[PDB]
Amino acid sequence: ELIRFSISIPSKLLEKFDQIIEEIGYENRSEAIRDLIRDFIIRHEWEVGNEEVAGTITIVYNHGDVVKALLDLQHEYLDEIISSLHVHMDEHNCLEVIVVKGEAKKIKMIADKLLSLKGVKHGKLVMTST
Amino acid sequence: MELIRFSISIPSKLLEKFDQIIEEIGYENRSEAIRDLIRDFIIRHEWEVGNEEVAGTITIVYNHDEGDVVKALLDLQHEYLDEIISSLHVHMDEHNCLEVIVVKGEAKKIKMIADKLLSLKGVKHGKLVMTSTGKELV
Amino acid sequence: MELIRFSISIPSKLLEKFDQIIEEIGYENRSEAIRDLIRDFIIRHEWEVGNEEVAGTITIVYNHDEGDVVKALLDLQHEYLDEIISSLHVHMDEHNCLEVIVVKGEAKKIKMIADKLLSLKGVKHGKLVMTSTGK
Amino acid sequence: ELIRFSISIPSKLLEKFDQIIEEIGYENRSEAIRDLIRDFIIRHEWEVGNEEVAGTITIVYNHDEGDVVKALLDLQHEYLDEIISSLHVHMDEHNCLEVIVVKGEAKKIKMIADKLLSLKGVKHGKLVMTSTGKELV
Ligand SMILES: [Cl-]
Ligand SMILES: [Cl-]
Ligand SMILES: [Mg+2]
Ligand SMILES: [Mg+2]
Repeated sequence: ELIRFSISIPSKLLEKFDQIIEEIGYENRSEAIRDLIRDFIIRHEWEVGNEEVAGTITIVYNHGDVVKALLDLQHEYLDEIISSLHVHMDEHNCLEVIVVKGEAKKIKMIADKLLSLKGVKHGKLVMTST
Repeated sequence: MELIRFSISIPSKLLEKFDQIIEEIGYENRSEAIRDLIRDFIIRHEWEVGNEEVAGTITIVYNHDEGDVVKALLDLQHEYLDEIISSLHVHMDEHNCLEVIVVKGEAKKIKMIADKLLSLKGVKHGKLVMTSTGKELV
Repeated sequence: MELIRFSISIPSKLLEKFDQIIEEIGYENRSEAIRDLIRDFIIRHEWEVGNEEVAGTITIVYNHDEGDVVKALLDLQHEYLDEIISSLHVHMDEHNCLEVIVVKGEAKKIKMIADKLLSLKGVKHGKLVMTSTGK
Repeated sequence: ELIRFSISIPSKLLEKFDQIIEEIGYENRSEAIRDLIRDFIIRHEWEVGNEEVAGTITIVYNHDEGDVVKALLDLQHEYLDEIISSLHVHMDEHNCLEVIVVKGEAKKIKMIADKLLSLKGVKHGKLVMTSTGKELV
């Protein structure tokens, strides 16, 4: 069954979108958005409920105060955090990949704590139900 | 700016599962959620065609008995020697393995690395997360 | 300080260069220099005395094009995933790959795992940096 | 081609040495010291010839004491070329393990390691490297 409903997107965005998807080969906006929605579901299902999940927390930030804050938080979740990889990107940007495994609820907690940390510009999760 | 309204047709079953997740994520409504999906979609397509200078990570969770992800990676480490900065591997449990690689380079090549690694059989989940200058992270 | 005098046999070439270096560095004699070498050696291998908990790393160098050394390595690591926390793959050249394995566990088990890894064919070298946890 | 010579070593060290020698598997002192001398020569040569090397710096430390976190950031700035990446692992209440992937000139890699290791809070640590894969010291 198909459900029709309205949606409002900033004009400039809709134009780029319409252009991109016609090129790609989509028949219309709905076909293109159903695909975006299928991937979104696949990327975030892990959040529904509280099962054990594993994955990575990628974050970008720049330099000390935050670097010690990230460490201390890695100490708090000794059980869910396996290890973290730090790569010095450029001059005002550092890359941190944090490997985690545990109850989705604690992972969501660690995440919120990282993203809402002074110095952390962004953060993305690639997480899946183990 | 200017918010434009338009219709969409989506399978009910897909819409239900969608509503439940944006719910849990804390999205205001479907429009706000769909807007983000669209914006990220565009931002990645643009970095692609524009072959922008991106940095990031490629996460792969795969089946130990099925996937030969590591071998695949070691091969690529020679072609894209400049792109692949660091590789981390983790045996999570009896079935799941996690391979995360840090890449830096031109979007087209980096997307090439992702495409390959993600197509390997044995992969359960995986994604390329890249930024250009720390302004976006998709 | 009870000094014990004993003799050892070392190939001339090695000893010649050793004497040259020792002189430069500013050592007075071979005994002094060898004592230092023996001191660092004890520190690096103490963790093997007994069977307490240790943590540290196993660094190996191997040719991934040789047979299925990669699948063998991965299988052995998967088997001991309780002691293997994480691994880093560092590319050297088209054939040579350097991997560093982070581990934690009873010294005895770690020795066992390391012996296996180094025993694999395709693995050229291996080195361990270990220390007991706590103090 | 063997040269035989006499050496003077303090008694307690010799005991701990023989003790380590037995556990490890060496047949005799000569065979063990030969390996120590050879490894020493390989590291020294790489340094004076400031040759190119790849390797790792493993450091186990007390995160409640050491400034490691800081010393690393600082070093990750002056030598952002030789330092490829860093793996951090919180093992237990106290103990922290840091593994730094390095690649560059021996003298600089050596400086980086010496600075990080001579540090406070560091229980144990070592720079493990190879030039072309024929030797791992
Ligand atoms: Cl960006
Ligand atoms: Cl070498
Ligand atoms: Mg949330
Ligand atoms: Mg043995």
